[PDB]
Amino acid sequence: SAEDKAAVERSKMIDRNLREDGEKAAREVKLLLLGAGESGKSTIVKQMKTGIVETHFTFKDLHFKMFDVGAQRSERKKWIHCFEGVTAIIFCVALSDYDLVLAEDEEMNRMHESMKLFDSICNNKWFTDTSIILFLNKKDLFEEKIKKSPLTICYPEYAGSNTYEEAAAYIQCQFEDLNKRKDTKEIYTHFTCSTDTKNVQFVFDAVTDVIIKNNLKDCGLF
Amino acid sequence: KLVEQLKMEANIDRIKVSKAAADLMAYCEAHAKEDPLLTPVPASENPFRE
Amino acid sequence: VPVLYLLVCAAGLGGNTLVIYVVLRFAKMKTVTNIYILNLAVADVLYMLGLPFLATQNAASFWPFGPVLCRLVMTLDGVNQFTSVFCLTVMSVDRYLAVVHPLSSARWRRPRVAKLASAAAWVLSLCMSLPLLVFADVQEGGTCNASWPEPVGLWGAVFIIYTAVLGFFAPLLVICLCYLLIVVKVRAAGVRVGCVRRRSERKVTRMVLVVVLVFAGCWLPFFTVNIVNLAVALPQEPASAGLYFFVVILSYANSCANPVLYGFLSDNFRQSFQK
Amino acid sequence: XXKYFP
Amino acid sequence: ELDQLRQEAEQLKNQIRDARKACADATLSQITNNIDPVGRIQMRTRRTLRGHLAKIYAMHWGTDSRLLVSASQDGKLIIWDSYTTNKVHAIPLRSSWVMTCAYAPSGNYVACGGLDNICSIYNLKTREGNVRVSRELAGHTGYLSCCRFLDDNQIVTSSGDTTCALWDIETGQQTTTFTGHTGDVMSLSLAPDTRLFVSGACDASAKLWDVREGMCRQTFTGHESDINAICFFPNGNAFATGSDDATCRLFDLRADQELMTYSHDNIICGITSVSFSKSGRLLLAGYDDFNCNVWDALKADRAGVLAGHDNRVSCLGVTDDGMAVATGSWDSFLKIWNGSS
Amino acid sequence: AVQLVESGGGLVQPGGSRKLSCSASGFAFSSFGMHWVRQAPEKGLEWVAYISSGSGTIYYADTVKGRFTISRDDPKNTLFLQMTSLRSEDTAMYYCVRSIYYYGSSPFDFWGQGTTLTVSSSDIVMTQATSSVPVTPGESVSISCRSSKSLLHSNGNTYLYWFLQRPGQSPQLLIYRMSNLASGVPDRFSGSGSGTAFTLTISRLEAEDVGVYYCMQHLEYPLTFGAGTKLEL
Repeated sequence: SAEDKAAVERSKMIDRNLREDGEKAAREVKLLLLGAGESGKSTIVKQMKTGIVETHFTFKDLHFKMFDVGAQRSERKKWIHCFEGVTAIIFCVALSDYDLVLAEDEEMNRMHESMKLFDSICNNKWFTDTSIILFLNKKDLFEEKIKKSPLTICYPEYAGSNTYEEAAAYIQCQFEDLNKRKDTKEIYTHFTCSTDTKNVQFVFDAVTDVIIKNNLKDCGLF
Repeated sequence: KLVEQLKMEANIDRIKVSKAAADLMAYCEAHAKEDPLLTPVPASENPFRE
Repeated sequence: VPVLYLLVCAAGLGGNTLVIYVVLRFAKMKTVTNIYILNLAVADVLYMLGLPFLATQNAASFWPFGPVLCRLVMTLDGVNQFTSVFCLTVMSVDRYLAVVHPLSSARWRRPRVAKLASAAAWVLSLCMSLPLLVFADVQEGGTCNASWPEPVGLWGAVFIIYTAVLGFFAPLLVICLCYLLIVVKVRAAGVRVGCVRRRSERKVTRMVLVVVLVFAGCWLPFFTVNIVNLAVALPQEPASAGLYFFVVILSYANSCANPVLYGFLSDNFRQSFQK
Repeated sequence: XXKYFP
Repeated sequence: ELDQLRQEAEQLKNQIRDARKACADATLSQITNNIDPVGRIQMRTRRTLRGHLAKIYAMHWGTDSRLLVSASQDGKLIIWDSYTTNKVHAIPLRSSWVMTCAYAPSGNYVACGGLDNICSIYNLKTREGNVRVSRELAGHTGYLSCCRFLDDNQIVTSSGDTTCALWDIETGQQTTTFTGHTGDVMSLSLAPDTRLFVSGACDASAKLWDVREGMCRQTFTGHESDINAICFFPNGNAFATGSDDATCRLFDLRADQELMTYSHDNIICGITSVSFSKSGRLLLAGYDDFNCNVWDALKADRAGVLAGHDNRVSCLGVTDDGMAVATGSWDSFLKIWNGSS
Repeated sequence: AVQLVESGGGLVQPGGSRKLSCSASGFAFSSFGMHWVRQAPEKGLEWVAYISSGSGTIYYADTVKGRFTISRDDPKNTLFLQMTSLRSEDTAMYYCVRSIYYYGSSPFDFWGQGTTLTVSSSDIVMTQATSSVPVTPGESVSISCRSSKSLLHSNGNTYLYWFLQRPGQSPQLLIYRMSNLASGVPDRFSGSGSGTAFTLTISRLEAEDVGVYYCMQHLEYPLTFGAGTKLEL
């Protein structure tokens, strides 16, 4: 009938507009943000501009989409797989939280919790090939925090250099080598500083790297 | 209290599943031909003749 | 030698058919890379189909008395020989659209557009094969050799030079070395700012360099001999015939190595190659 | 020349 | 005090466990032997509703058994004319994080539910030429996990927080709140009589509720891991739950016992979605092993497979008349299956 | 708020040309298929042209083929109909009617106010002998029409469209598809039939229910109208 032909034309119009939207959506880069508490996830959602905050901070011809999700005080098993398709995971760890034990939980200097979180995040079946950016959230205050108390009650195996070189050579290496699948995925690392744009330039470089790598796996040559 | 008043609220009729299998026994005829999956439907009534 | 040629032709046909089945018969379609792989595989396997016909070189002319000599075989074979390189060039073009300009790919790449480019390559395939079919002179001496039944000093030379233009000039010298631009850009910018380890160099080189090298090495002699003897004609000795005996096999080398290397050696299609 | 001997 | 409460809880636990086991012998496998076991459904893909470009999380059919709604991660909500594979409507969504969805009884409000913790309701048969959002049901702390429809004005939604809620669409305020769970509530289904609704949670336990009052009728346990898919029997006094422990358990509304545990050794992956056929005989469960599965409810045997999906099958639903089944999946294809013979 | 107003009509010297502009507001015309319907004075309606949703399908009147052209523009949200070489017989009441085409939609629901055009000095056919039935308000009124061929399509929809034209007003859809009531219409109207045999039923007649009834066919490409029953005071 002339009715069914018009219905088919409308369906084809929906097909065209929807494919345009999907191809546009495709250009949007996604970044799931998983810092812990006291991790300056704020310092990151602030200078680069219930349930979730899908911050769109598209700044340099890249359709950035950072999902800051820290308000979900719920099990992470049944909503982290929703981020299977994601360019990179922006993990934030507070370096200064290396001597402050949890008052109620009696944790291990608030670092074995972060280490367990990083192990859980970097080894999911849904994050085998997803690169992880790591942000040393409180590196600036860690120099002062190490001048009065050292890293020995937690990790006596550390060498010790009385400077932030020791911090880079004691716990940063531990975070890097914690990646079990050292071939499939790469663990980018950076020091979360008060720089105007370096804190986001490192992110942009990691996105462009993961993007190229993914394109090389798209044309069947990688 | 909160769990004490909610741990037992099923006092209607305790019955045996073996005796209550009549539900499925009669449902075998309640929906016998209406559902095309169990009973092979003729292709004339099939709305998805590709 | 005929047994080895038949074995090589059968192996190439089987490999191309396997590539097509994993790409087309496995429903692994609706992707521009899959469509291009399917087109190249079909072109290569169809091109291969003419090799067993010429495999039995026992007399001057083949057993078919005309319907096969110049009507079909020496037309479809040439058409495929052109269209396989015409698919390799668009493979490099699609690579450039993906890795280098992903910001407009799906706007300039769609399954409809992929089918359009495939049909365009398959239709320019007969553009050069028309002299091999319309101007084909069925020669009682030899399997089939047409050029122009008239003045070949110019007509045959013009055909050969335009064949070289359509086989090496653009499709190799532009498209196939456009592959080097991808590795150059990666080596320059993709890794330097991001990380320190050069894990994105050896693997990509062991793809781009090997493809370029194999294609040029197994595709150059066929036209270098046809250009050298155009002016400095090669004298007729059994050594020349023996050299030409394996050159056609090395020409077939391109179409038997393309299905395994262009679309099977990479892990992306190797994942679906099983089952 | 072509796919044969000259 | 606390010790006395613990003793009472333990005593109550013994009573309910003994009551569940007091159903005579009730050897299910021994007595469930009928002459109609499905051998192989072998449903073929009648239509492929291609067009989604992301993982498909939920699909719901229509009262007419012809229009179906589908939600995917692309922030798109599509109403398909499954009869001729036509996109009747394509509603863009504010949140691209749908986990569940539905169709109003009048198929005029296809409100869905997502991690933004709000069901935005979408009016279909409006006077204007486009489908627009009517009211958003805000007031949830956890992620919305099963957002359903009782009528044009009453919607009950499952949230990530250990509480479900019944709402009034006209006012937008929770007329009721059902808070009995302990962990992440993942799914929720409405009975045909629309008087009781059963919701499953990550605490490996499922609880019914009364819509009018707001008190859980009764609880059921037995699962070894967290539930992610629940659905009501067409009868209305039963339900089956699909958890991550790679099994499906059927629980009657009254009896607290388990009718059957649908599982196989070869499957080491849990069930993502569960739906039912109009006969109460074809339990279709969308597993994580990249293909759907078809389970009979009587013999507790795998009476059918639907191996047409490239990626993990995440949602499926059967029509009101049993005509079709539209199993969505993470491969972005809605395969509409119908048996042929 | 839906408001279809027409403009660009009135008296034009013979042999001239005019553009019929239909202004749309209160609804998303970009998703709607627009039609043009004529109406000769003291006679029935007639089809001018039609554009589908997205301009991918067009049609024209057999008596106005080529002569009349129809063009829509969604940005500006208005519809145009350009006609050239206006003959003497090209004098009728022109209506702009919307229609959305999808499953279970309501085509030909809202008709425009209409504009008149005057000048100076195969397909389905209707067989309706009766065109003036004096019926007093209060009791049942049954209207019927005749169609050339069968209406039952394999889709199962008999595309018969009823309309009521109030004195000094615009036509209104009563029962689209011969069986389904339209929006904003009292339930007393009803319509049923099987293929070529059908009728329109009204339980009670009101003072405002007076008016001439009409029937429309949508099975084939041409949508032929006819002179339906007229109700007198």
